[PDB]
Amino acid sequence: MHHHHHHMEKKIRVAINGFGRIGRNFLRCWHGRQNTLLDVVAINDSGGVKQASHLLKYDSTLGTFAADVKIVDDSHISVDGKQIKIVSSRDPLQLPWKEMNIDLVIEGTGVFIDKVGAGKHIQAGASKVLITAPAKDKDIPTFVVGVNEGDYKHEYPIISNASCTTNCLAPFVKVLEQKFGIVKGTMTTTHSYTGDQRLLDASHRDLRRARAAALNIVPTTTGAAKAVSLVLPSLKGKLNGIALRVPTPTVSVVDLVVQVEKKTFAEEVNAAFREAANGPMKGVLHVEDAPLVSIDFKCTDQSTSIDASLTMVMGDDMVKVVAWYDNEWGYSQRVVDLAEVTAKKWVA
Amino acid sequence: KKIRVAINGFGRIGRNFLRCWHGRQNTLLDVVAINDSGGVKQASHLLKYDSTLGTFAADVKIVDDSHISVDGKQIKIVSSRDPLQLPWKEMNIDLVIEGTGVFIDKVGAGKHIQAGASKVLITAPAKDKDIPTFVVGVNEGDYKHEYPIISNASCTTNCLAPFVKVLEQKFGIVKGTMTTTHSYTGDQRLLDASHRDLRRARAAALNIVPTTTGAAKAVSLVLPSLKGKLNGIALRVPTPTVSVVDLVVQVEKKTFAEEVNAAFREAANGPMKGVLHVEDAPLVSIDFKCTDQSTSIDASLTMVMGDDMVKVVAWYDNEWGYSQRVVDLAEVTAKKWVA
Amino acid sequence: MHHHHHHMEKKIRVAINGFGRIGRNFLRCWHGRQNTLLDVVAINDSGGVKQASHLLKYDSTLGTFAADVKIVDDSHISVDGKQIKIVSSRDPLQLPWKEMNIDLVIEGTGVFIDKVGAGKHIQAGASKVLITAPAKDKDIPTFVVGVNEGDYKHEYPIISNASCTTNCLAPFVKVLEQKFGIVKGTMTTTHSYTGDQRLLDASHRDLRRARAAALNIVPTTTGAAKAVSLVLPSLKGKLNGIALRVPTPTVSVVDLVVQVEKKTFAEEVNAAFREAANGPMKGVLHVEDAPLVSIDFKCTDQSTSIDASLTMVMGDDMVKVVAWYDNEWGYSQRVVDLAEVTAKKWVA
Amino acid sequence: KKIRVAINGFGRIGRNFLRCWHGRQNTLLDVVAINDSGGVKQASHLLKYDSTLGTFAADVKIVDDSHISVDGKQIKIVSSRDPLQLPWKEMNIDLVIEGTGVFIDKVGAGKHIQAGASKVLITAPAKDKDIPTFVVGVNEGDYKHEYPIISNASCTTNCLAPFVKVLEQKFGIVKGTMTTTHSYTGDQRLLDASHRDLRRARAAALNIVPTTTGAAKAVSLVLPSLKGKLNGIALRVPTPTVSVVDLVVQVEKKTFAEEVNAAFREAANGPMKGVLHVEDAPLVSIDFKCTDQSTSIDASLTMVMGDDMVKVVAWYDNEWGYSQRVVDLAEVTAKKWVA
Ligand SMILES: NC(=O)C1=CN([C@@H]2O[C@H](COP(=O)(O)OP(=O)(O)OC[C@H]3O[C@@H](n4cnc5c(N)ncnc54)[C@H](OP(=O)(O)O)[C@@H]3O)[C@@H](O)[C@H]2O)C=CC1
Ligand SMILES: NC(=O)C1=CN([C@@H]2O[C@H](COP(=O)(O)OP(=O)(O)OC[C@H]3O[C@@H](n4cnc5c(N)ncnc54)[C@H](OP(=O)(O)O)[C@@H]3O)[C@@H](O)[C@H]2O)C=CC1
Ligand SMILES: NC(=O)C1=CN([C@@H]2O[C@H](COP(=O)(O)OP(=O)(O)OC[C@H]3O[C@@H](n4cnc5c(N)ncnc54)[C@H](OP(=O)(O)O)[C@@H]3O)[C@@H](O)[C@H]2O)C=CC1
Ligand SMILES: NC(=O)C1=CN([C@@H]2O[C@H](COP(=O)(O)OP(=O)(O)OC[C@H]3O[C@@H](n4cnc5c(N)ncnc54)[C@H](OP(=O)(O)O)[C@@H]3O)[C@@H](O)[C@H]2O)C=CC1
Repeated sequence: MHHHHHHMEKKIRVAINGFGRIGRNFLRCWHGRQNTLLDVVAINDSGGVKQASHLLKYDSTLGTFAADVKIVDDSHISVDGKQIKIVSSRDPLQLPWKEMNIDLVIEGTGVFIDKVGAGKHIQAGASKVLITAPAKDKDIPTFVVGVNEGDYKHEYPIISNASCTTNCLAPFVKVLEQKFGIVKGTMTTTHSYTGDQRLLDASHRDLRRARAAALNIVPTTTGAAKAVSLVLPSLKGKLNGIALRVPTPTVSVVDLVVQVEKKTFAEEVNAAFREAANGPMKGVLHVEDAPLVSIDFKCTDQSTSIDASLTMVMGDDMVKVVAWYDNEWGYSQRVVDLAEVTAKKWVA
Repeated sequence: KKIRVAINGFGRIGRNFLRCWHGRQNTLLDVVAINDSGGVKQASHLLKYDSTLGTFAADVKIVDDSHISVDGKQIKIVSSRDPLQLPWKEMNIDLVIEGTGVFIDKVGAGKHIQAGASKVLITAPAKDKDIPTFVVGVNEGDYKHEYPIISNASCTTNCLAPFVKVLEQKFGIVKGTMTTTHSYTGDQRLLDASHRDLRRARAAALNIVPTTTGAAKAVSLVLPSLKGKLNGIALRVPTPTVSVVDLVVQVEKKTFAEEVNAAFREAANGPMKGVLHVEDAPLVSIDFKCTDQSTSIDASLTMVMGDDMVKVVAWYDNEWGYSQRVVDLAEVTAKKWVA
Repeated sequence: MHHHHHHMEKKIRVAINGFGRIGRNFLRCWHGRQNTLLDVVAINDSGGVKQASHLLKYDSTLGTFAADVKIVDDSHISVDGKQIKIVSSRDPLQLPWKEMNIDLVIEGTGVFIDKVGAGKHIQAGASKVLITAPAKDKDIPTFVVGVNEGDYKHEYPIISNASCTTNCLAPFVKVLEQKFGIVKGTMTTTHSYTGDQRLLDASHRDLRRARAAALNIVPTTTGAAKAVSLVLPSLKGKLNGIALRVPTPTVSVVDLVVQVEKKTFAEEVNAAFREAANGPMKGVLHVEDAPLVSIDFKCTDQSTSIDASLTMVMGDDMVKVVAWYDNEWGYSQRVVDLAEVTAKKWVA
Repeated sequence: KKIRVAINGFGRIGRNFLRCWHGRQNTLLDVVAINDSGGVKQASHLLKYDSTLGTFAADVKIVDDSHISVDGKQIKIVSSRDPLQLPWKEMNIDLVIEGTGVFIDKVGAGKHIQAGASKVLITAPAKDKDIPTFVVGVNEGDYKHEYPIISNASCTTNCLAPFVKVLEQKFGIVKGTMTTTHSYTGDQRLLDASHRDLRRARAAALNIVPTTTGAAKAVSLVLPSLKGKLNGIALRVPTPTVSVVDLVVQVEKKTFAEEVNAAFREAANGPMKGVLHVEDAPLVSIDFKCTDQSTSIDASLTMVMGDDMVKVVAWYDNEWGYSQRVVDLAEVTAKKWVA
């Protein structure tokens, strides 16, 4: 009944450093949101407007972008008329983030993942950096939306959104820990290949990731099960696992085997997941009842799809859970989500 | 002294079996007949040329309308969908290798004996429970000549049972679960199409495809102390051969990875030599193609959590390694042959 | 200025026999049309409502159907509330087409492709059969939309929509013949694998199609270049070719080399194609100027996409043209189109 | 009598070259040095284990921090991105096999001679026109010891030139076009990523990928009568090795398929024995893996339209068959070695 303006949440100015699989999935995820607090104003692409526009528009995994993608001039593209600056520097110290008034950098290079490296963006003028990967520094806080994003504070200048596998695992591990308690467990992710692997046998520090990715099942170490304890500290020292990279281009599946404290059975485990999916983890955790295969989970927005018919309990307290995740697109929706959290908590 | 063998079902396992047999230094098996509905043209061609085994180095020829020859040795080719119609009495067949995936129960496999064979070796789990099952390196000393129909189990049970036997002896298994990440097989569809299993209906080279497995339960057929202790699942993936078992077990004796691996090495160097291998190099699936062992423990992947949760990862060539076990089990029947 | 009703074009009652790749692509193509003269009332699926609904909804090539797919009862599914009968007979003589008042059968089995076999549907009660494949009988008329569908007559009870490759070739061959004249030519299609090939080396009358399809380049004979003369009779005896099946699941590309009568150059050839694309072959023939790869042509509605930068002319009169086609989806749009022609010409 | 060889670039061609050389009965080549930036660990491992060639049967060992051994024969491993820094004077290197794809022009390849080598053989088309190009079976009799830098052309030109030589001799080529349906190579990306060529940027195992080829024009370097007569394109497809050339030519002499094939058989049985093969069996790409010839005409695919339009389809293992030609051309330099 009073004289007032309308509430304005402020949009933060975002730059994407590294316009790779995750950088380009992030842009399409953002562009498809009905409402956003993010204004993407800059992209660092070594190939300039030609490469940025082409690889944004045409995608072997996602299909052709329905949006109108145009080259505006020699340093701008537009997406449905919204212009975005293209910069091209390998050294973040050289990026114009002070001049462009950048609030948040999405670090999707896989290169600047510790405080010194990501901090170069802040030295260059940005206020905050969100690393799309596990941090290389123990003191960089890590967040998984659906698990611990309420512990985010505006006063963290550098943050990590963890790995795709940790974003799959941690929501349903949180449910297991809440309902049944975890003693210890192991995980194997059967994971699509990524650009870190080689197309044909070739140079790599990892002699297994050196091997032809579309021809092989390729074991590789993973920090993702240990990393769950960065977001669920009660799980410190309780989980470990491995990865098997296989000849698919996206979608992965986690197989977790945990010993729980409370004796249970498969229907009760699934009921705990369904309760979470319908409530506090809606949009992050899904329980799938149809008999599907990996490609059915392409471009799904949730972090975790429990394959309900595969849930198994052995000897009362050994619980096996199988969960699908689109390691590109679902993970990128979580990057958008965590960037939106930083916008919501931005301090005046 | 040698026994006369017919192969029924000249598919992936039937053809791997012939090439495995042909490469043996010494054998008590005389392969004399192959039932292939494509006749000499198809049998000769797919024996010689193989997308995963490569070209057979033997000279493969079409002799006449019902014989091929392999390095000069003639094999009769027959073509009947009905085993009752096969000439096994005429040809004095001792042993039928059942590689069709169809005649896997006691009535079905028994048709070969009705047609005149003496014994049938099913290259698969049997459907009914009174057909004895054997895994070479685990319980083949329990085979008896009086068994007219026997099973060599599945590829996954042949990989699992040898190293589960070691774990049970050394540490004691309380319970466990397994996943096999498994190459696609001919039961799955190339593009989405009719299948009684709606996941196996889906394009095999495009997908990770979950499917049931009987292999964790089947271990208890050859290792009775494992009754009720294991369960698991398969994930079929877009590779054409070589598979990998990931087993997680709770054990009685608290342990650590090096000690688990040491138990496997003792077995690989002794009583399971040739069946169980421990691999120390950092390899990938294709490196285990055409390996003769049933199981290759990937040593650097062994993990122990909380003292008594043991994770073991083991590779197996589900075509070639399994078919070497089929040859081995058939050789056992020859050694114990009486009548 | 007079008392009148509105014009009513009649919808023909359609049954799909063989709910395979082409049968299911046909249903989705039809369902996505803004306006149609086709009412799909029956599907013959050996697996009943469970298999028909599941494989309609979930598709490894097309992705998940956005439409609401439900099992209504033991012999009906619904798509966005529209109910469709599921029948399951291997012998078309046994299908209930008289009882269901079927106008047109889409024959997508690959089995009933000559007059006796397709004619079993007419004996069963249908009025017309459209074979989604080359006919096995020389006297069954063949049509390619964009080429000769004006020669269709209601009085043909059995018709063929030719093969996917002939639907790619014939529109742009028609342009070449019109503008430059064809002396003779050869073609190779580099073609996705199909369900006729084997997953691992296994039984087949064709010893090359016996071989593992996702591991190999697989030569196979093709009638598709000769078949162009069924729709363009001036080309009788002038074309032949081969197929190479490769490890992709859909989209194919035709490489045609023709000797022409009129001396020409690449830009002039492409200009003839662009004139056709913009005019009489709009929606059937497309000229693509971007540097794309096979998966960019997935789910494209045209029959033919000329890769303009690959057009080459050697020695004045040897013309090489490269054209992309989605052998499942584009072909199925042409099946819908040819069925719509039969509806338009239906005689009162 | 033997010449001392260094391999610069231990990639697919560098490693195929070593295995091809090692399998020769007789050789005038002594491979003494390999430049691999991953050192002995990487060079030994990727030489032993290979996703398309399979495991090397030779004993491969790490001797010390700068030597491996292959069946006991030691090879020095060096690691410099800059050829000027390589120890070729110290090691008395005669011939460098340039397998990097980088030092393919006269300045770049010349750095190995500046560093002390006498001769460089580029395993690729050269970038500038005064580097002589040779295809074994076509023009290697034109090689001269006085040429310090030579090219062995591309895999596609090695497949094309031998049978184009036969067509030109027997029928006369007026003009023609070619497409190669070619396995992916390491220049392409695994998933969509940066590339100067926006089609080679795209996921290689998911796509048919058009790309330019110099091979049809390059035939005129080794066969001057072909100047200006051919053009063509490549389609990269999701297979890891083996490729196929489809050539369509207008010829002078009217002919028919059996006569074209007969010309190829005459050449395969005579002056191109070992380089050109004519295949009569109905095979697929994997059957031509690890074949030693440069070209396998698929006889049943030869087609003649309108009397003078000839279509020929020829298979080639773009890794192994090409590397056997690299070995052959290096052996020619050894036979003609003076100083
Ligand atoms: N793919 C996945 O499934 C997931 C990946 N991640 C993580 O996301 C990050 C990126 O992975 P992904 O997108 O797959 O890899 P890509 O290789 O596709 O993307 C990496 C991008 O960074 C660019 N880049 C590299 N170095 C620099 C530099 N110095 N300056 C500017 N741009 C640079 C590359 O371009 P150029 O070619 O110009 O170097 C490329 O565009 C990694 O940390 C990865 O671990 C996280 C979750 C899931
Ligand atoms: N592939 C693997 O990894 C393993 C498979 N197995 C088991 O081995 C068996 C065969 O498997 P695989 O070789 O992969 O399958 P394939 O489909 O390759 O071989 C099956 C063979 O049986 C033939 N066949 C089918 N029905 C009949 C019949 N009525 N009379 C005669 N021949 C017939 C088929 O020929 P046609 O085309 O003429 O029907 C084909 O040659 C199955 O039981 C399978 O579970 C066991 C371990 C591993
Ligand atoms: N795929 C392609 O790219 C193109 C294919 N075509 C043509 O379309 C036709 C179908 O090809 P495609 O869809 O790929 O093959 P599919 O194998 O996917 O579909 C064949 C369908 O017919 C069913 N079927 C077979 N026999 C019978 C029968 N007696 N009664 C009822 N249903 C039956 C099969 O089901 P079941 O498993 O129950 O037998 C299956 O659903 C073929 O003629 C093909 O040449 C044309 C253009 C392009
Ligand atoms: N593969 C094929 O089918 C054929 C390829 N070729 C030609 O052969 C050459 C190599 O091709 P391929 O073997 O496929 O490619 P690879 O990428 O497999 O091998 C290239 C090798 O060169 C090394 N290398 C690159 N730069 C340097 C450098 N500055 N100093 C030292 N080593 C270096 C790479 O190691 P690092 O990772 O350390 O850079 C890698 O080992 C190219 O010219 C190609 O066109 C010819 C015929 C056929």
